[PDB]
Amino acid sequence: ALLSFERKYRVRGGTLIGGDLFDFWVGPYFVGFFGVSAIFFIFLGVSLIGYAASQGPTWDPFAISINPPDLKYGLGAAPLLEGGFWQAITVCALGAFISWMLREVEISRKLGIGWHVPLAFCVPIFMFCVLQVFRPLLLGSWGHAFPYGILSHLDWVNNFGYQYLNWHYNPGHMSSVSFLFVNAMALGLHGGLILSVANPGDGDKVKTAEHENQYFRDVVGYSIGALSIHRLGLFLASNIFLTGAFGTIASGPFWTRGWPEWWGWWLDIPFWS
Amino acid sequence: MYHGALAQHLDIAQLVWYAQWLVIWTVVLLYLRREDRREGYPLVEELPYPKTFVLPHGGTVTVPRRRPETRELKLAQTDGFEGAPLQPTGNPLVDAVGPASYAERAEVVDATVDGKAKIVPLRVATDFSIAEGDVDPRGLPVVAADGVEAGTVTDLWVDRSEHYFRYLELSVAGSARTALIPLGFCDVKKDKIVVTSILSEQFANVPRLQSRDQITLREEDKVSAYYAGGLLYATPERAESLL
Amino acid sequence: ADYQTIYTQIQARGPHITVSGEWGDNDRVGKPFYSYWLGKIGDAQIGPIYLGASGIAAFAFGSTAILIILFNMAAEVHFDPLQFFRQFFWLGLYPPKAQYGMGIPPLHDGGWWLMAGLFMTLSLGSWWIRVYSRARALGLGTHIAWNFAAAIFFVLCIGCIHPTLVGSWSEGVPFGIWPHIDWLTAFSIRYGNFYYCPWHGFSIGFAYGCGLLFAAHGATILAVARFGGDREIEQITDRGTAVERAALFWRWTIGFNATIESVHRWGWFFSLMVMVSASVGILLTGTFVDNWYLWCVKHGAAPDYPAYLPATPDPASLPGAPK
Amino acid sequence: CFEPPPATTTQTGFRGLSMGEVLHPATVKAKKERDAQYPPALAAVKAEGPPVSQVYKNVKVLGNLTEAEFLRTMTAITEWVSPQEGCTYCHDENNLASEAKYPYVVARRMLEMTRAINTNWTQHVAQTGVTCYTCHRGTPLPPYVRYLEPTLPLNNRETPTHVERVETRSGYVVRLAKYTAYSALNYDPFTMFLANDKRQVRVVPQTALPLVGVSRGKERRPLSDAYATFALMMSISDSLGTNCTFCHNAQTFESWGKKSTPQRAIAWWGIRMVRDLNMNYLAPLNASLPASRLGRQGEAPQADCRTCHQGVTKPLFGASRLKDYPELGPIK
Ligand code: BCL
Ligand code: BCL
Ligand code: BCL
Ligand SMILES: C/C=C1/c2cc3[nH]c4c(c3C)C(=O)[C@H](C(=O)OC)c4c3nc(cc4[nH]c(cc(n2)[C@@H]1C)c(C(C)=O)c4C)[C@@H](C)[C@@H]3CCC(=O)OC/C=C(\C)CCC[C@H](C)CCC[C@H](C)CCCC(C)C
Ligand SMILES: CC(C)=CCC/C(C)=C/CC/C(C)=C/CC/C(C)=C/CC/C(C)=C/CC/C(C)=C/CC/C(C)=C/CC1=C(C)C(=O)c2ccccc2C1=O
Ligand code: HEC
Ligand code: HEC
Ligand code: HEC
Ligand SMILES: CC(C)=CCC/C(C)=C/C=C\C(C)=C\C=C\C(C)=C\C=C/C=C(C)/C=C/C=C(\C)CC/C=C(\C)CCCC(C)C
Repeated sequence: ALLSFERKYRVRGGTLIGGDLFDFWVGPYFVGFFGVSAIFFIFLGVSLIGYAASQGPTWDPFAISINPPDLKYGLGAAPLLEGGFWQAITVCALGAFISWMLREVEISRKLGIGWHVPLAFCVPIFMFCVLQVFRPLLLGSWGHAFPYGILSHLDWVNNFGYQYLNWHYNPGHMSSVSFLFVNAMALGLHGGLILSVANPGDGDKVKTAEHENQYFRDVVGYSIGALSIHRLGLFLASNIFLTGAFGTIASGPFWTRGWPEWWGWWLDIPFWS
Repeated sequence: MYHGALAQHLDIAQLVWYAQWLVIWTVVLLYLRREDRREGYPLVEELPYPKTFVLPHGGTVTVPRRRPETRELKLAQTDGFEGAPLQPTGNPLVDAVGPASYAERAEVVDATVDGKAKIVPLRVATDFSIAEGDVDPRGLPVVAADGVEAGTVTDLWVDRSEHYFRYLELSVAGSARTALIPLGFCDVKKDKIVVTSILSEQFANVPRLQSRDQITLREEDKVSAYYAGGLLYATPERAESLL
Repeated sequence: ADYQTIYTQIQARGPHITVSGEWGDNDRVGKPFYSYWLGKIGDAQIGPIYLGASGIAAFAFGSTAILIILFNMAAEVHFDPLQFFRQFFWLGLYPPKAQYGMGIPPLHDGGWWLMAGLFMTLSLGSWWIRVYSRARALGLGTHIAWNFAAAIFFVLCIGCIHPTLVGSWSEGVPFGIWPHIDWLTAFSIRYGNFYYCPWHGFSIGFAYGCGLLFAAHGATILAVARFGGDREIEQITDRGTAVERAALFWRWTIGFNATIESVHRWGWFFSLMVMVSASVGILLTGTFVDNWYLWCVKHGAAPDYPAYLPATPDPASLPGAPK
Repeated sequence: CFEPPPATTTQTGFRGLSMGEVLHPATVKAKKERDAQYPPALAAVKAEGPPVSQVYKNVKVLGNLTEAEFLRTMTAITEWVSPQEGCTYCHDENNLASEAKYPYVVARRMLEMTRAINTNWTQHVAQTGVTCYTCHRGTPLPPYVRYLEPTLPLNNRETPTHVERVETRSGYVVRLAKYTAYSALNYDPFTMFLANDKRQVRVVPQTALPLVGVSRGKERRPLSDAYATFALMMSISDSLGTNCTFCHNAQTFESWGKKSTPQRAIAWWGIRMVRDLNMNYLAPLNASLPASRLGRQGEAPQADCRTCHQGVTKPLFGASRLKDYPELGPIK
């Protein structure tokens, strides 16, 4: 049940709320107050999805879809089958996410480590809210949010982009993509480096922190450092959504034309027009 | 006729889809998840055959470790339930339980690529210094969580392999000794080093080094763990609910 | 809070270290210098850099490609400097617009594009030798080289392998900021919506997956920096409490965990698979699938929706409609 | 750089597809005011009398009108085309039957064009229709025309910069860009698709797998065609002041039925109409218009979607004079 080095860490404490009440483990999983609330929201969310899905025309995983209301319902309530289920599931999603995050904070505290991971987890939660809450509020209707379905949510992303003619020219998108690319590249470099040092091949000696920095100084004339690559990695990943958010929320509320035309601020300066 | 068409209503893209899923799950479940089990197994209270590393400075290691000795835990179970938390039977910082826990790392000095001691004070590393513009903490007071002066900084310990300071060394006030503190537990100001992890009195029991001018991997673990334990155990309120 | 995880409070300075490689020690060039501000969020030392024949070859081949591209761009604005600088994003070097199949196209309609591509490919190959040989010179595994190889391979797929398989250089990617962007849409449209290509989805999951993993891994190491978790090679060979706590944070959260070594295998794998997935998708595109949406429709996967506005018959199918 | 909220949004597809219009009220306001300049219908006149085919000497198209009805049409035409110049734009002041001025002969052909549009192309213009005003907007030269090469500004009432001038070769990429909603697509969709019926706008297969005999080497269309189609569609989008989801569910551009809006079918008829106008009425006018009206390849100015629509999905937001001038069509 326990890892070979686990027992000494299994002490009480580190909770935000509850005290000893929920301070226990179920198998490997820690519980805590937010474990209880997480399970609650998950159970409620999954139940609603099942009930809503049974009312639809298919049980095929790719084809099932739970969609928001028509635009005309605005920010109000909608009939259960005409967007109400979507509204409830959204609430459950947010509750589960925030619960999950806070649980991680309790686990960090118990372990005597920093809260870096739950803080990092606030980023994707934040982006979800930009898509499903903040942008729809600014546009005035929940119906602008994306639907819950494996293939259907892709169709939303697709049409949304084309509403602005060519979404590739969206400047917040350009930043978002750049960070997606550079992060995935940096993970490959970093992962590859650490493995290359610990697995030199044949029966050769494991190499060193000195070798790490020499490799990258040789290849590119600079090595960022062992700790620093972990700060950088977190920064690059986070900025996929931190910068992306600007391009998403701008589209509609602050810009209604196609994105290429936005670049007229540069192209149409009188002196070189 | 169509390119990629096969017998039945079957086509080549379709076949590659099953192959793709097969490869991915084979790698994940039959390799990556087995590599995940090289530490912490077998569990107590599927495994790969052992991996052996040839060390850079002589000797080898095969993981996971089997230690010739094991430590006696000053912990009491809070209940008979399988998943119940444990409870310290003494002083958890000195007894090293919970977030005060340290690992049985080798009692060997971490080495540079050329075989010298890696983590050393500047009194030994005389070719190293602090970068122009940054605070030199030597001679500054160390102020503990209770706002009491716990000691005075006497040296910095530098990692000679990465060029990175990792500990301050301070004379412990009224205890005729010096203790190391990881720089992560220091908030470096111009006139003081602020340490909120432990109270002033608790500096007295920081794990001591066997030699004054070097430190082993296990000693580094012991030292770091002590302050971490303070985050939960420095005062009685820290083990309780925040709200 | 751990202030060290934000920035280096006290920077150290030292004699610069040089680890000898099996060859090329004498081909390291430059006087290292130290940037205070860079030193706060990384190592302060910039330089020296290794030269070597393959690095040199890379610069020569690569600079040639770039020179061909830039010169053709400048011609597109009739060598007006002001307009070049203004219109830069819109300028480009295009693959053949006419169908000449696999015949080497005229210089004015695809030939310069093909030439720049040849030199770029030589540049990439040369840099790969550098990345591979440096590792061997320093007695390191070739993990980075093989990851790099997959990225190069993906580039070759969209650049010349797919064009060769469908038999037309017109399908290649143009050089240029907006023009290489424009190709993305043209290619997706032509082959029936790339959202319906499963390998596009695999690639995306892994690309998003690298985001997840570096956020999680980077954050985790910062969170155990207090115990020197950043010293990961010796944490592999001699488990410290840093990586015990790291493993347990994840075990207690998701019910299972990695090791400090194996998490890097996960990251390396995810990275690799963004490119391996993409490549296979491109190789199937045009060759054995002409419309990914209709391929999904064929296999019953595509979602369908009720009409909102009334269904619209294709007027091209109507009786007596013009051609 | 940016436009303030709130935004006008419509829904043109099933909820949760994000299909629909996204509009800026201030822009819509300006265009509504500009289009509201359409002169109201002239008052009705006496229905009884001889036909002008008897009364007048050189009436060829409107011969069946009474004198009153006919002169009403002359007044309307003048308002719509040459209000500042008056009757003598087209007429010899001292002989109204003379065709001595080039505008006269062009105008007759334009009467024929207009009647053809409202009779033969109701699949596009419906009961709204077009009058001279729809294109001309009160000037002899319509503000939005095309030549056989990209020109700027799109509105010919505006003064061009040096770089915008068609003679300045360094400005070509921008003249291309501003006709495709600022994209860098290196294709002129007007000459490629709208001047004539030579090219096929459709580029996506209607089969899942590649059909043998059309899918390898010189059997294939070049991918350029897919760029060129996209260029036409950026141009169409901008010329109607809309986006793709007004006509397509982007899920499948190439599909009709529930994947296209009624507007897409109307647009299809519009492309056929434009091609008829250009090939059969407008292009041949180069023989009748003076050198100073012709482009650098001797071409008469020609029509695209913008010519009528001028940034709005319906020209003049659907304003009509159809009932007021039956003599402009539909013709029995
Ligand atoms: C024609 C269509 C468009 C297009 C339309 C859009 C639109 C619209 C948007 C984007 C956005 C983005 N696009 Mg795009 N995009 C296009 C082309 C591209 C290309 C390319 C190669 O051409 C790339 C690389 C990208 C990449 C990207 C991303 C970097 C960016 C952010 C995605 C996101 O918000 O995820 C969000 C992910 C989440 C919110 C996940 C939340 C996860 C939560 C916290 C956890 C869930 C738990 C789970 C349910 C647990 C299950 C339990 C199991 C046990 C696991 N796009 C084309 C041009 N793109 C977004 C953006 O930022 O714009 C600037 C955006 O809004
Ligand atoms: C603005 C941008 C878009 C968007 C654009 C795209 C595009 C483009 C693509 C995807 C794809 C995916 N998206 Mg998405 N997606 C968005 C927001 C989400 C949200 C959310 C909570 O907001 C979720 C849960 C997902 C989930 C998914 C997966 C089904 C799939 C793979 C992602 C992946 O591996 O990530 C990294 C995470 C991991 C590797 C860990 C494993 C995570 C597993 C796979 C999640 C399964 C969730 C499943 C749907 C069940 C839901 C919960 C049920 C109640 C049980 N998307 C936003 C709205 N998404 C890809 C696909 O193949 O679509 C089918 C794809 O190509
Ligand atoms: C309208 C347009 C389309 C679209 C069209 C395409 C097309 C076409 C392709 C993709 C591909 C992909 N798309 Mg897409 N994509 C769209 C929407 C999305 C969305 C979204 C949220 O909507 C997402 C997340 C994505 C995501 C992705 C990527 C994950 C994926 C791989 C590309 C990549 O990583 O290249 C980034 C990495 C590289 C380019 C590698 C470069 C490596 C080399 C070694 C670097 C050399 C640098 C050197 C110094 C340069 C020298 C040059 C000099 C001249 C000498 N797409 C929409 C639907 N997308 C690719 C794919 O997977 O196809 C199956 C692909 O071919
Ligand atoms: C830049 C930031 C990056 C980032 C970062 C981090 N990511 C983290 C952490 C960090 C730091 C963790 O700490 C945490 C974790 O534990 O690591 C394993 C986590 C996690 N990342 C997951 C998914 C994930 N990350 C995505 C994106 C990024 N991650 C970006 C790139 C995406 C994309 C791209 O789609 C996905 C799908 C889960 C595996 C996990 C949450 C489990 C959970 O919170 O449990 C609680 C919630 C549940 C168990 C399910 C709730 C059911 C609801 C009520 C009903 C469903 C409704 C739903 C809306 C339907 C949608 C269907 C439709 C779309 C088809
Ligand atoms: C039964 C019940 C109701 C119990 C109640 C208690 C409770 C709250 C239970 C939770 C039940 C739930 C909801 C479980 C679901 C958990 C989830 C979300 C599982 C999804 C697994 C997925 C998809 C993970 C994606 C990330 C991924 C590919 C991980 C594989 C690689 C790993 C394991 C990375 C994690 C990892 C990282 C990132 C390190 O840096 C690190 C450093 C040093 C040592 C170890 C590690 C380590 O393990
Ligand atoms: C073009 C822009 C015109 C303007 C402005 C006016 N007229 Fe016109 N007129 C025009 C044409 C092309 C024709 C011939 C049409 C046909 O049916 O064959 C005419 C014809 C007349 C006539 C008939 C004269 C005859 O042939 O005997 C008259 C009397 C006439 N026009 C009068 C007229 C007046 C009074 C105008 C302004 C006040 C006017 N026209 C403007 C073309 C154009
Ligand atoms: C577009 C859809 C049009 C409609 C409907 C009508 N006209 Fe037109 N006209 C149009 C173009 C693109 C052009 C060529 C540009 C030009 O000005 O030469 C024309 C031309 C004429 C002219 C000649 C103008 C000149 O250059 O001196 C005249 C006199 C004219 N058009 C008159 C006219 C009338 C009377 C119409 C309806 C009754 C009419 N036009 C319809 C475009 C379009
Ligand atoms: C009508 C109001 C439309 C708008 C706005 C846009 N499009 Fe369109 N598109 C439309 C029609 C009538 C046609 C068919 C032309 C024909 O001759 O039948 C098209 C065609 C396309 C295609 C090609 C379809 C094919 O089968 O090959 C694509 C890929 C396409 N359109 C895309 C598209 C985009 C991206 C748009 C906005 C940015 C867009 N179209 C606008 C009608 C209309
Ligand atoms: C000053 C600084 C330091 C550098 C400047 C960088 C610079 C200004 C570059 C030039 C302008 C820019 C930014 C251009 C950008 C271009 C971009 C992003 C292009 C992107 C992708 C292009 C691709 C993938 C092209 C691929 C081409 C290929 C794979 C070709 C392959 C060819 C062959 C195999 C030829 C063999 C056949 C033989 C018979 C000829």
